[PDB]
Amino acid sequence: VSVLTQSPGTLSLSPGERATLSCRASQTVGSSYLAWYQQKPGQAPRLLIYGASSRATGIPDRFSGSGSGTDFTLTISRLEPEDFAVYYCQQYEAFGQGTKVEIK
Amino acid sequence: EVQLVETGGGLVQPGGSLKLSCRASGYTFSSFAMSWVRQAPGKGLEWVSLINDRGGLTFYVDSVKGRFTISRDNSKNTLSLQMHSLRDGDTAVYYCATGGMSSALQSSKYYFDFWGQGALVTV
Amino acid sequence: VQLVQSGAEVKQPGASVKVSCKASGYTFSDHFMHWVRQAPGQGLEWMGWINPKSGGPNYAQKFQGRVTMTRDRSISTAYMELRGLRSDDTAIYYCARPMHDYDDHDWYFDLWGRGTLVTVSS
Amino acid sequence: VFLGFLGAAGSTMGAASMTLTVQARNLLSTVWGIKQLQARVLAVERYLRDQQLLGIWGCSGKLICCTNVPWNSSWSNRNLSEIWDNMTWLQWDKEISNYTQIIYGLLEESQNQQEKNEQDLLALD
Amino acid sequence: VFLGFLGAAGSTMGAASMTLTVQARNLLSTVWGIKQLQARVLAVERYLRDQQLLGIWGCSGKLICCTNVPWNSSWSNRNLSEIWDNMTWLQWDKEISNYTQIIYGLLEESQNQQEKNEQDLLALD
Amino acid sequence: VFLGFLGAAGSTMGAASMTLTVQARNLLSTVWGIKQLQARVLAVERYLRDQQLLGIWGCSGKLICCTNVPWNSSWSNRNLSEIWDNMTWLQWDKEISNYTQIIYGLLEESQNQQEKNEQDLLALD
Amino acid sequence: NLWVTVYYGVPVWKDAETTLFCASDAKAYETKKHNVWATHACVPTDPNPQEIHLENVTEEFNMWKNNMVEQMHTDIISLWDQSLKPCVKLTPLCVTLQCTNVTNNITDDMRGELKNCSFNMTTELRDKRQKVHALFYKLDIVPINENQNTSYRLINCNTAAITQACPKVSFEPIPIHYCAPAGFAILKCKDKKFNGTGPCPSVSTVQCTHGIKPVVSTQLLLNGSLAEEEVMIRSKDIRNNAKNILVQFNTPVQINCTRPNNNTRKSIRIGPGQWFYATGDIIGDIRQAHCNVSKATWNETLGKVVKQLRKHFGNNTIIRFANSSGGDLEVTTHSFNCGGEFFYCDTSGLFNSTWISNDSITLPCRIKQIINMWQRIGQAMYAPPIQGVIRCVSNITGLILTRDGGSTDSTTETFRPSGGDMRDNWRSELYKYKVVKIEPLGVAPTRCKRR
Ligand SMILES: *[C@@H]1O[C@H](CO)[C@@H](O[C@@H]2O[C@H](CO)[C@@H](O[C@@H]3O[C@H](CO)[C@@H](O)[C@H](O[C@H]4O[C@H](CO)[C@@H](O)[C@H](O)[C@@H]4O)[C@@H]3O)[C@H](O)[C@H]2NC(C)=O)[C@H](O)[C@H]1NC(C)=O
Ligand SMILES: *[C@@H]1O[C@H](CO)[C@@H](O[C@@H]2O[C@H](CO)[C@@H](O)[C@H](O)[C@H]2NC(C)=O)[C@H](O)[C@H]1NC(C)=O
Ligand SMILES: *[C@@H]1O[C@H](CO)[C@@H](O[C@@H]2O[C@H](CO)[C@@H](O)[C@H](O)[C@H]2NC(C)=O)[C@H](O)[C@H]1NC(C)=O
Ligand SMILES: *[C@@H]1O[C@H](CO)[C@@H](O[C@@H]2O[C@H](CO)[C@@H](O)[C@H](O)[C@H]2NC(C)=O)[C@H](O)[C@H]1NC(C)=O
Ligand SMILES: *[C@@H]1O[C@H](CO)[C@@H](O[C@@H]2O[C@H](CO)[C@@H](O)[C@H](O)[C@H]2NC(C)=O)[C@H](O)[C@H]1NC(C)=O
Ligand SMILES: *[C@@H]1O[C@H](CO)[C@@H](O)[C@H](O)[C@H]1NC(C)=O
Ligand SMILES: *[C@@H]1O[C@H](CO)[C@@H](O)[C@H](O)[C@H]1NC(C)=O
Ligand SMILES: *[C@@H]1O[C@H](CO)[C@@H](O)[C@H](O)[C@H]1NC(C)=O
Ligand SMILES: *[C@@H]1O[C@H](CO)[C@@H](O)[C@H](O)[C@H]1NC(C)=O
Ligand SMILES: *[C@@H]1O[C@H](CO)[C@@H](O)[C@H](O)[C@H]1NC(C)=O
Ligand SMILES: *[C@@H]1O[C@H](CO)[C@@H](O)[C@H](O)[C@H]1NC(C)=O
Ligand SMILES: *[C@@H]1O[C@H](CO)[C@@H](O)[C@H](O)[C@H]1NC(C)=O
Ligand SMILES: *[C@@H]1O[C@H](CO)[C@@H](O)[C@H](O)[C@H]1NC(C)=O
Ligand SMILES: *[C@@H]1O[C@H](CO)[C@@H](O)[C@H](O)[C@H]1NC(C)=O
Ligand SMILES: *[C@@H]1O[C@H](CO)[C@@H](O)[C@H](O)[C@H]1NC(C)=O
Ligand SMILES: *[C@@H]1O[C@H](CO)[C@@H](O)[C@H](O)[C@H]1NC(C)=O
Ligand SMILES: *[C@@H]1O[C@H](CO)[C@@H](O)[C@H](O)[C@H]1NC(C)=O
Ligand SMILES: *[C@@H]1O[C@H](CO)[C@@H](O)[C@H](O)[C@H]1NC(C)=O
Ligand SMILES: *[C@@H]1O[C@H](CO)[C@@H](O)[C@H](O)[C@H]1NC(C)=O
Repeated sequence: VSVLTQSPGTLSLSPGERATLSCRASQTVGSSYLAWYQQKPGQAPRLLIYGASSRATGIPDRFSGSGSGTDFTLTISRLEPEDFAVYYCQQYEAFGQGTKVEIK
Repeated sequence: EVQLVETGGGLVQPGGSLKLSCRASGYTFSSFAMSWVRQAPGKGLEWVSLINDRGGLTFYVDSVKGRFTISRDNSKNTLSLQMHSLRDGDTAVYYCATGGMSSALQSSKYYFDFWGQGALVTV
Repeated sequence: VQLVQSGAEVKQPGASVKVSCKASGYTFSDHFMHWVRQAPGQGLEWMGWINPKSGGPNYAQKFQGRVTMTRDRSISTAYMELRGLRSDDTAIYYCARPMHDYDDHDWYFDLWGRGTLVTVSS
Repeated sequence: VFLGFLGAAGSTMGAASMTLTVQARNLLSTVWGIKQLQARVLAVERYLRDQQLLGIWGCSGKLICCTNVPWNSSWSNRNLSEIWDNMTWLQWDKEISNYTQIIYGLLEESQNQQEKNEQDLLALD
Repeated sequence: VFLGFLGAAGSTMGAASMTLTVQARNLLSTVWGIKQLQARVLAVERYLRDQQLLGIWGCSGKLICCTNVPWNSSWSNRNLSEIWDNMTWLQWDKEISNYTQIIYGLLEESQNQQEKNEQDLLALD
Repeated sequence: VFLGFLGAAGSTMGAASMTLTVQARNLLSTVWGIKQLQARVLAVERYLRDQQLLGIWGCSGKLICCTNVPWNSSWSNRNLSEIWDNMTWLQWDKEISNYTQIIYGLLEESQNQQEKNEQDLLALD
Repeated sequence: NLWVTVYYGVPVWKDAETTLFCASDAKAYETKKHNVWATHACVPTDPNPQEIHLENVTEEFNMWKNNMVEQMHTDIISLWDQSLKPCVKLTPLCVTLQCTNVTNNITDDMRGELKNCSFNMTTELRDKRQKVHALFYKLDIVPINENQNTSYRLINCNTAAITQACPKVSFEPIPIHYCAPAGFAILKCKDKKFNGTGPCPSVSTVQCTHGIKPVVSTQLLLNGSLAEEEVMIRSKDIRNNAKNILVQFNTPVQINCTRPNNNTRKSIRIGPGQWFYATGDIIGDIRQAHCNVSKATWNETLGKVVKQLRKHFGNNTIIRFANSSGGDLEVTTHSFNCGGEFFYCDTSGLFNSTWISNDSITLPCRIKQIINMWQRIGQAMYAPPIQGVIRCVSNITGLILTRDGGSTDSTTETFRPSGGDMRDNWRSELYKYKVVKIEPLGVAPTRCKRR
């Protein structure tokens, strides 16, 4: 499968500023196949980004992403209160470890 | 590289029939129009005839329209000029030349870029 | 568009669990059905998919031999049966439908299931 | 419209060459409905093919059209009176049926594209 | 394509004779599928009939076409300003509806076949 | 008929402008029967639309047709040798695809109706 | 300086989707009274078809987005449906069946496959009834109740009604050629190493495609085309495991299939003009159906496939072949139909190999008469039994595979046979074909001016 490393393990910010979550694929060939999932505690994951850059239907524009090859990133423009969860990157059947965005 | 060699000059009697010819080497003969231009021994140049690249558009100077006939063979790389009923004003050195017109698919070529050695016709 | 799973259940080591996933709203045969594992305090973990139209399942190597996924097309329901249960199999088991994108990269799980906790204890 | 249709089929070729509009106007118009629709569509396609053949010969909108193609005596060595004052178009078609495609290929590609290229190159002058 | 369609139907005949392409471009496009196919095939046949009428008058590829047919004052004795600057084509068609076939038969067979035979015989010279 | 079809699609534009008849001749030809009838009727309608476009430009019965529309260097600033001796029609169509309608509207209504009105008014003299 | 010149008949095209019409041999139509895949909806083919080489033309092809495959799917399903509308519908046969074991001459493998079943049946007169017996296969009958009453029902009867194929209609795939209407062209990729996607530098235009036999099969492509130079591996995304991998052999593997039982056909009248054909009695010994493949030929082709897979998955990766994880009988077994009888072969012998980076096989096959074709629930058909012993020869020209996911270790790649959708069976023949629209109107600059 494709190994996905989603650094950093825990990222401590405060509301309203821009966070740049990153995922790095290792055992791949390099393409635009990635998805970003948001999983709030006690809830199932939810799709945000479907593709290297495109956005899932219904998701606000504050959630945006980009990348190509073997380096991709999620950019939350505005850390509104309903934007703190665990974020995962998916390359086919493989999933990232998970990035915690916690208030600080 | 470009060389045009005229042949068939000779001494004709008024009212005779001659067949001038021009050979070419050094370029694609089928992609250029060809012209015949005459210089009388004591006067300047005068344009006689024009034929297109394909060989189906033929133009003549007012004097020689019904008498002279231009033709070209794009497989033999030869240009020919049949001159019937040669009068006394037709004595001159004739040059086969490259140019005069062009196809719609090429740029304008309203000039003669390559000329030949020359062939004197006395009549 | 909704996937209702079965209720949470508790089992002993060595037994077999069979989670289910009823589907409503969309044509059940058009999309594949994937089963995903979220262990407590761990990342997401894909287990397998099943083609509803054929029934042909793909499993992950760790679950080869122990998991059997099936479907009943009449009631638009999918099933996943994890036999030979062990301690680490305690996890939430979601049923996910990839969406119909333009490149036919059917791995974008827009539609997840709410989950079904399987607690293995002695 | 139908009046006079084919009425010069036993007349001489010249006498029959004066009624061409009568035969040109008569060339255009459940499971039975699709069979009749297929017949009508084939009539339309056939008329279009004939008009395309006329148009690739420089003969559009023309019932009589002269060309720059010499007649070959191999095709027919008959004299003009024999053909136009002593024969019908049916007999003519019987005689030339095995030469039609040669004429149609001497009209299709040689004469028309040559002439058309020469008009383009004369329009350049 | 549809923009401007029939927009000069209340304009004078001359003003409406400057938009002919707008109306010429708008003349060409289960059991329901065969009904719509029959409608489309009839539209095609109708366009072909109109173009055939134009072609048998020496008017192919022409939206305005002059002829050698004199106007008869019996058909209409109105002056040019009345027709072209003070009437619409609908009123005109209402006026000439009972004379159309006479004009169409004076264009069909007299003028065009006469002219066409004369061009053939002049091409002989 | 099919022989040589599209065979100059990798040739230069000029070399490919000498085989136009080969591609012009290849443009005309139960529930399955109505599907195939719909395909045939759409082919007929498509040919008729193309011929109507040619006819509203003064280009009827013509495979090559010159016009009075100047070329704009904004459409393409390439030299004649580049286009006709160093490009194929496919690449050309890729280049001009976003300018085709401007040219088609400069041919549709300006050039042809202007020219046609002027021929009518010269025929008056 | 330069002026607009209009050109009609320019060799310009664009990608397009149209309704293609077949072409078939009139000859075979005279030999074939009827074939499910109608030669009547289609047209007689033209002898000496034309293929013009488009020299200097490089065209973009996409095997995985081709509407010819979808039209073929629609056409084959619809031809089947109309070939099965006139035939008799076996609704009167949905009755309780009292079934007992057949043990006249039975080998240990064939134990219980066939059952002797008695039932009450309608006759031509509406006021009288008859009791009739027929042999049925275990896969076509389901227990009515858990208790051992030995009462049985046909599997379809709960959810749907089962049509009977007409005995005269034949099932042999005959080649069909797909042709383009006027104003459309079929471009054929002549590159011998093409994987069905990307630019194709060697292109030709064809009036019609080559004859494609509608062969319905799973896990193995039969009687198809063969690769010219090397084994061809074609997947929409090879890294993705949800997309089936299509394999093309350069050399076929001959497969010999047989049902050695001498079968008989018993006519049973169920209506005024409606008949039901039944298995009758099997003359002689009863033995299981099976298929033979050459073991050396299979191993050499598998090695070639392994080499091509290594070209996509690493030079030192271990290529393991294993058998189907599960699913319906169609996908789990090599399903096919030859002679009118529908086989289902266990290909566990075929895919039983681990390939490290450095005599015949017999497949036990099973027979069925209730067939659900094309992954549809509710439109089953009853296949009438075929009288006599059937022997059957075919070429294995390719495979349909699925690569296992979730690999914990990265040194191995496991590939299991798959299938079920015939759009991936008919896309292995149409991979090199794309329909295009001719755009014959062109405008280009010239120095020529209208007078
Ligand atoms: C792959 O191709 C091979 C070779 O083409 C093909 O095997 C052939 O199948 C046909 C049709 O099943 C076989 O022909 C049958 O066998 C004999 C030989 O003549 C006859 O008994 C049969 O005719 C009976 O059935 C007909 C109805 O189908 C009736 O009309 C007729 O009256 C008879 O009752 C029939 O022709 C042929 O023998 C084989 N050939 C070989 C070499 O095996 C195979 O089926 C193809 N495979 C697949 C999976 O499609
Ligand atoms: C299936 O069982 C039936 C009984 O319904 C058998 O048919 C009978 O066979 C005997 C011979 O043993 C005949 O004498 C009887 O006349 C048959 N029954 C009837 C109603 O005619 C049949 O042999 C069995 N078939 C198999 C294959 O075992
Ligand atoms: C089929 O061959 C083509 C051409 O070699 C491959 O396309 C290359 O791979 C990817 C797409 O997978 C793209 O970057 C380019 O289109 C190609 N890259 C090049 C030429 O550098 C295609 O991947 C091959 N497919 C298979 C299944 O082997
Ligand atoms: C498939 O292979 C088997 C095993 O080799 C064949 O079975 C043999 O068939 C021959 C010829 O009829 C018999 O004499 C042998 O006794 C059989 N051997 C066994 C059962 O071990 C079978 O014929 C083959 N089937 C085909 C080619 O259809
Ligand atoms: C698949 O392969 C396995 C071995 O990988 C086969 O099982 C062995 O078969 C041999 C020869 O018959 C026996 O001596 C061994 O005892 C078997 N077991 C093992 C663990 O090797 C198996 O028969 C094959 N399956 C088929 C052909 O369906
Ligand atoms: C038939 O032939 C006769 C004499 O052969 C001639 O007078 C007459 O006009 C012809 N009629 C037609 C209709 O061709
Ligand atoms: C007439 O046809 C013959 C063959 O029958 C051919 O040899 C000859 O060249 C043709 N004549 C002309 C002038 O084309
Ligand atoms: C034309 O047709 C036949 C058929 O090919 C040919 O053999 C014959 O010579 C020709 N007939 C006439 C009357 O010229
Ligand atoms: C309508 O008529 C008025 C005056 O009668 C005129 O000014 C106007 O242009 C006409 N409009 C049209 C669309 O014909
Ligand atoms: C005009 O029509 C009348 C009949 O109304 C007819 O007598 C007359 O000859 C026609 N005039 C011309 C010039 O044709
Ligand atoms: C034209 O139509 C009618 C119907 O034949 C005719 O009687 C009438 O005289 C004409 N009408 C006009 C307004 O010229
Ligand atoms: C292909 O190109 C070569 C050189 O580029 C040329 O010689 C040849 O004529 C071309 N062929 C076609 C069919 O366009
Ligand atoms: C050429 O196109 C430009 C716009 O790109 C326009 O401004 C200009 O007038 C055009 N030239 C002519 C001669 O029509
Ligand atoms: C023509 O097509 C695209 C699509 O609009 C346009 O953006 C581009 O500038 C043009 N392409 C070329 C190669 O001229
Ligand atoms: C057939 O009908 C008889 C009575 O006619 C009944 O006793 C028997 O059970 C029926 N057999 C079945 C349903 O197999
Ligand atoms: C099987 O393959 C051989 C060898 O290529 C070939 O000659 C034969 O026609 C093929 N048979 C079938 C039924 O496709
Ligand atoms: C099958 O049975 C029929 C019935 O007569 C017989 O003719 C034929 O020889 C038998 N075939 C075999 C292979 O036993
Ligand atoms: C696959 O092979 C295994 C043994 O490895 C066997 O038990 C199983 O039944 C096979 N599955 C199918 C679907 O044939
Ligand atoms: C096939 O060759 C491979 C080589 O790795 C190996 O599995 C085995 O020796 C061969 N198997 C058979 C059954 O011939």
